[PDB]
Amino acid sequence: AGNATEVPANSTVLSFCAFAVDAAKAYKDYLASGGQPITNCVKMLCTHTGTGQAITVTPEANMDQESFGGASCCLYCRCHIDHPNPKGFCDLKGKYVQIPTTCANDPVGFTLKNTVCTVCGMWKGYGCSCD
Amino acid sequence: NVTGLFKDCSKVITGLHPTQAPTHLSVDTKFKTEGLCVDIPGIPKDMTYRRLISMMGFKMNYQVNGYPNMFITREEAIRHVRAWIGFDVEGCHATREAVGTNLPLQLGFSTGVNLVAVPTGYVDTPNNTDFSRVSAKPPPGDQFKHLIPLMYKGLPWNVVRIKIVQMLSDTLKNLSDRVVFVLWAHGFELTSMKYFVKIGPERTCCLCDRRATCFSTASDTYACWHHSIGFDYVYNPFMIDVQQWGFTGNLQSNHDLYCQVHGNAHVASCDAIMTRCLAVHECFVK
Ligand SMILES: [Zn+2]
Ligand SMILES: [Zn+2]
Ligand SMILES: [Zn+2]
Ligand SMILES: [Zn+2]
Repeated sequence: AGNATEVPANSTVLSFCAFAVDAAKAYKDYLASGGQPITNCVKMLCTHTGTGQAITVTPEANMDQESFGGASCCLYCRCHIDHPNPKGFCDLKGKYVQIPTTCANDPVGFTLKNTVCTVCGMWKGYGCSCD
Repeated sequence: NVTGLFKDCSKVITGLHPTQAPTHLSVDTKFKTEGLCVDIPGIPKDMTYRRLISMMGFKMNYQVNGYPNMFITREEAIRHVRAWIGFDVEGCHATREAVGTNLPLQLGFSTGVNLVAVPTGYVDTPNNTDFSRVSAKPPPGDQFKHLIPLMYKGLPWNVVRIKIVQMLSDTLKNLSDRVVFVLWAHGFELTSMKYFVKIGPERTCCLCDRRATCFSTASDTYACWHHSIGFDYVYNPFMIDVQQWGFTGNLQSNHDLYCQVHGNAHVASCDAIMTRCLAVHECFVK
């Protein structure tokens, strides 16, 4: 009964992060000890002619990005654990997230370590036009 | 191919919208094409769902520098016999809005304590995971009839985990710097530990120099067994599955080979008592 969501290659990392006091730190440490990034994310086909904004209603990848389903790039969604916002709600689930192609092998790690600029809507260090 | 860890136990026939699915597998088939997924104009997200996610199938085989491993060898367990706490959980089954997973109901320990929890599960929603009461029932069958009255005697998990920490602390503070849970067929006990165990690097107590055995979500602090009053999580426990030592057949038949003083009272604490007792006879007697 029921429908699987996960694949065996993610069992170790998801179990570790689901039990961790500090899930973001656990994922960072897991990778530093040689673990493989979380796979089985929701990667989109698109036209690569989008705005390049980080978090969007529909896929918005430019030629330097890939578009993913937002929940699938969120460690807290993937592990089914509490989110760190004040009210415990997610800013990725229900949106698409654009990830630089150079980091698309590890979308979850990318979102954990990076910040969206609230002025221009692009990732700090990966498109933000503000300086 | 697939695992049962985080299986979606809802009865919703379709999968999720690409923005809401945790995984590619969980996206509905209508969005899947050409090896990946597409956004479909005019096909909306689902803004009201509640999908129960199963916690059966954890695998604690991580190897991460500075994080102790939870499962220990027989030889290490023997050195820590004074830390041994037998542990067993009797479950109830998800029903109604979900089916396909086991929820902790009666948590039993070799101290003789049984704690009863409200049936509680991890429900994915459009905004988060909601750790919440879920519909449940005891398994059918005469051997499970004693669970029927417990369905109405459960405590919320925030209360249950405080009581677990207090019991372990009272029992172990003058016996060990750790706990070793002694298990028989550990899968569901490991699932149940998700409700009251956290892990991380080794830490020390907020109030002395001992290793931390407990964690508080109220203050993000760590304590040993002497200083854990009010703490809600067990931190970096250890554990071992006695069933893996070569026995065949059920727990009771193997326990009874060595011991006549623990008649089977058919309750979680009695399984926990038998498990620790069997382990002690196997390793320390004759
Ligand atoms: Zn999330
Ligand atoms: Zn900017
Ligand atoms: Zn202390
Ligand atoms: Zn006995």
